[PDB]
Amino acid sequence: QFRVIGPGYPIRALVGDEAELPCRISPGKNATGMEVGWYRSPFSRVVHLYRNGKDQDAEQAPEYRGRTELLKETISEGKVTLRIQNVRFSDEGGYTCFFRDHSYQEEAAMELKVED
Amino acid sequence: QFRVIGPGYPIRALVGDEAELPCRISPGKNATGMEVGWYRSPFSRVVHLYRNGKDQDAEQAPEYRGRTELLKETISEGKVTLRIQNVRFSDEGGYTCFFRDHSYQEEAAMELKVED
Repeated sequence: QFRVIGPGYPIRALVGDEAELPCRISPGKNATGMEVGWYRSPFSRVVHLYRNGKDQDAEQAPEYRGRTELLKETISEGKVTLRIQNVRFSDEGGYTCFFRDHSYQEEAAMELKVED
Repeated sequence: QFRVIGPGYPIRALVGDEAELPCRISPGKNATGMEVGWYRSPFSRVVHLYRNGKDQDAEQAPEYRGRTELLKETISEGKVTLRIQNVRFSDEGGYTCFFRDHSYQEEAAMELKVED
């Protein structure tokens, strides 16, 4: 079993630039074969979904197509970073990050603040 | 500014019984005049919404009507507890708790495990 950890305070980003949201499982372990999903909150929509070792472009909301990447230089340690390219004003708000290992899952919620 | 804290590991509950999900802001302060919202995740739906000093029954999803209470014996310390009456199998899964103070908000995500 593991808990999912994200930043406790708002992540700041400049509109037009890139924003990065960190998320990891603890205790850390290889999360390469896990499902990692990012969603908006409170009103849900798929930001990015990674499962079966690949990013699932067809499953994310149209607005995120080609604008997201799940960086994995440290996924073997249980850490991932969602990168939002060309941050939009509407990207401001809540996000939920999930890590799912078969029948078990946990998640963390976090806030993104967009500045003009 | 404050961060929102919830349990890191799954909260267990027996189907048919009551389940309780804790959530608080830190540093703690009186949250009586804040908006507190609970939602399901990843697929969103309003579990319970408290704002302007009152529980907003009309805003929660039909399935939660009359089945939820936001306990406030310690809301003055920044803590609240969502009580789900007559827990259902479908209540299993993710939940997101928000605390909103005017233009500022933060949240925490947590998991509920329902046993038969």
